[PDB]
Amino acid sequence: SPRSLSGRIVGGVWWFFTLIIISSYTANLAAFLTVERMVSPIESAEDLAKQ
Amino acid sequence: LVSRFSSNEFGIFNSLWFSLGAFMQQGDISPRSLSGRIVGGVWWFFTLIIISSYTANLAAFLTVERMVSPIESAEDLAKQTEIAYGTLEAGSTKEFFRRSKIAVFEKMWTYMKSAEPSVFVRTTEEGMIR
Amino acid sequence: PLAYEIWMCIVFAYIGVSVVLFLVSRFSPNEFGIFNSLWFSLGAFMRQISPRSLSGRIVGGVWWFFTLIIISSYTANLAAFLTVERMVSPIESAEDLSKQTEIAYGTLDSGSTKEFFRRSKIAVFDKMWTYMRSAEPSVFVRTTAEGVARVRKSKGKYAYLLESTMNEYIEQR
Amino acid sequence: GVFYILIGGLGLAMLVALIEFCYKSRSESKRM
Amino acid sequence: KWWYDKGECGAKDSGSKEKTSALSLSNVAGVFYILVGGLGLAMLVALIEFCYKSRAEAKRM
Amino acid sequence: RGVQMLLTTVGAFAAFSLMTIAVGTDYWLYSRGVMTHSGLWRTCCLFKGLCKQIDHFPEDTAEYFLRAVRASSIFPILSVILLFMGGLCIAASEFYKTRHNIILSAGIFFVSAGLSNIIGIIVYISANAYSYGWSFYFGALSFIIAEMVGVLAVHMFIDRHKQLRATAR
Ligand SMILES: O=c1[nH]c2cc(C(F)(F)F)c(N3CCOCC3)cc2n(CP(=O)(O)O)c1=O
Ligand SMILES: O=c1[nH]c2cc(C(F)(F)F)c(N3CCOCC3)cc2n(CP(=O)(O)O)c1=O
Repeated sequence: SPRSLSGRIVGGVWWFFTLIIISSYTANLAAFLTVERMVSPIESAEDLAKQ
Repeated sequence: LVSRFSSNEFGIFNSLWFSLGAFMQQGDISPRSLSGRIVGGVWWFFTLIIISSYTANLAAFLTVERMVSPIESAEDLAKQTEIAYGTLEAGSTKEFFRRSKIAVFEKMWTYMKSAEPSVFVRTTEEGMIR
Repeated sequence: PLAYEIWMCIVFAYIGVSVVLFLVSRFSPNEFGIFNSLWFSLGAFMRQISPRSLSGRIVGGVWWFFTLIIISSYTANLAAFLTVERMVSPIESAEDLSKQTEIAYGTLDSGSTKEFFRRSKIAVFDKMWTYMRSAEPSVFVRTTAEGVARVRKSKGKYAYLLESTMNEYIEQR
Repeated sequence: GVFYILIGGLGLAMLVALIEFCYKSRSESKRM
Repeated sequence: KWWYDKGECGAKDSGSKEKTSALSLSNVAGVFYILVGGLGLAMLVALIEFCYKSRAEAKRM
Repeated sequence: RGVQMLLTTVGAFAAFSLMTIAVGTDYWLYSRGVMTHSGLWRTCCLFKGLCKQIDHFPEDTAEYFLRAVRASSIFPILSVILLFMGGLCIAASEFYKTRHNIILSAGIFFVSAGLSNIIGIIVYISANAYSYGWSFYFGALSFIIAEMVGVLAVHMFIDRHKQLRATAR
C-alpha cells in the first residue's frame, strides 16, 4: 500500500476506471449470454409471418 | 472457538471481523492455521456464490423490468390471453364484432362469445366497475 | 451453471498452480510453505500477503486474471439461466421411449392399438411391445379419461399412447 | 481457450523462472 | 375452428409471463448442506490435530 | 467467576426450554384449503379447532433423502438430545470440577449441537416449499443464546487454562 498523496490519487483514478471497465465486461457478457438463450428458430408458418 | 483452541484472532471482535471480511469479497488480519484457513475457504466461496447469485438475480429482475410495453393494439390483444377484454352486452358494437370479416377480430368475438364467465356488462358503469 | 465437468479441471489447475507456486517460492536458495502457497492460491481464486520473488508473481497474476474471467463468466451464465427460464421437454421422439426406462408408457387394454403394436415387425416397436407386455405393474388403463387422469397423476413419470386428433383435442382443453 | 492461454502463460513464467534461477546460480558459483 | 378456436388453450402465443418468483431455497439448500459438512469436517480435523498435538506433548514432556 | 457460570447455566436452561417450546407446537403457520398452525408434528386449522398429524412425508433420490430427513424432524430432535447431554455435562462439571478438560469437550459438543440445530432449521425451512410460527423465532433465539453461552463457556475455559498455566509456572 503506498502512502503518498499523488500515488493514492493515481490509484483512485486508474482503479475505479478499470472497475467500471470490468463491470461493463460482466454486463456485456451477461447480455450476450442472454442473447444466446433467446427465441428458437422457425417451427411453423406463424413463425414465418412473425418475421 | 477454534482460534482460541490451538494469536491475533484471539478476541471475539477479531473473530467476528474476520468473519465479516470473509462474508464480503475484500478484507485484514490473515490467519495462519490449517483449520481456520479451511473454515475461511468453506465460508468464503459459499458467500461468494451467494452474492454472485444475488447479482445475477437482480440483473434478471432488472431485465424483466425493461421488458415488453403494455397493450397498444388489437394484435397485442390477440398475442396474449391473461388480461381479458369485453364490450357492452347489447348494441351495434356487438353487431360489428359479430359480423366482422377479419380473422383477428373473429377470434376476438369467438373468445368473447365463449368466455367463462361472461365478459359482457349491462351498463357503462358496470363496465367501469369490472 | 457454466459446467458439469469443468469444475474438476478448475480444481486440478488450482492444484497445479499451487505446485508451481511452491516450486518457485521454495527453491530460491518468507512466502514459502506448501500450505501457505496453497492458501495464497485460494486467496487468488476468490477475491481476498504477496510474494516478492518477481517470477511466480506472474503465475499469480495470470491465475488471478484467470479466476476473474471465471467469476465474470459465472455471473453472466447464472444471469442467463435466471433471465429466460426456458423449460424444455425430456422426451422428443418415439425412440426416446426405448432410449430410457425410468418413465413408463402405455396404451389401452383392448383395441386396434394393441393389434398394431402386437403384430409389428419393427424391432423398436417389438421392444416397445415387449416392455409393455411384461410391465410391472399393469400400465394398461380402463378408459380414455382414466388414462388422461393417470398421466395427470404421474408427475412426469408415465405416458399414454393414442390417436393424434384426440391428443391434440385434449391438449387444447 | 482460457485454459490454453493459462497453460501458455504458466509455462512461459516457469521457463523464465528456471532460466533466471539458473543464471543466478551460475553467477553465485562464479562470484562467491 | 373446432380445435384451436373452440379450444380453451392459448398455447404457443403468450410465452413468458415475467416469472415473478424471487428465489426458492432449493437453490440454497444443498449449498447450506455443503457449508455444514465443511464446518463439521473442519471441527473434526481441528479436534484430532489438537488431540495428536496434546498426545505428542504428553509423550515428549 | 461463579456469576458467569450461573449465567451460562441459566442460559443453557433457557435454551433448553425454548428448544422444548420449539418441539412442542406453533413452529410454522400455513393457509390450507383459513390459516393453520403446525409444530413439526401435527397441524391444527383455524372444522375450526380440529387437529391431526399432517406431517405425511409421501403424498431424484436426493429428494427422497431430503424427505426422509424432513420426516418427523430427526435433526432437531437429535440436536435437542445433544443439548440435553451438554447441559448434563455442564451440570456435572459445575459441582466438584475434578477434571480440567470436561468443560472443553462439553462446550465443543454444545457448539456442535447448535450447528446441528441450525442445520435442522435449514432443513425445516427447505421443505416448506403464508406466515411463520413463533416457535421458529424462539428456536432461533435459543440458537443465539446457545452461541453466546458457548462463547462465555470457552471464555471461562481459557480463563481457567490461563490461571492453571500461571499457577503451574
Ligand atoms: O345510434 C346510437 N348512438 C349511440 C351514441 C352513443 C354516444 F356515444 F353516447 F353518443 C352511444 N354510447 C356509447 C357508449 O356508452 C353509452 C352511450 C351509443 C349509441 N348507440 C348504441 P350502440 O348500438 O351500442 O352503438 C346507438 O345505437
Ligand atoms: O373404429 C374405431 N374408431 C375409433 C375412433 C375413435 C375416435 F378417435 F374417437 F374417433 C376412437 N377413440 C380414440 C381415442 O379417444 C377415444 C376413442 C376409437 C376408435 N376405435 C377403437 P380402437 O380399436 O382402439 O381404435 C375404433 O375401433
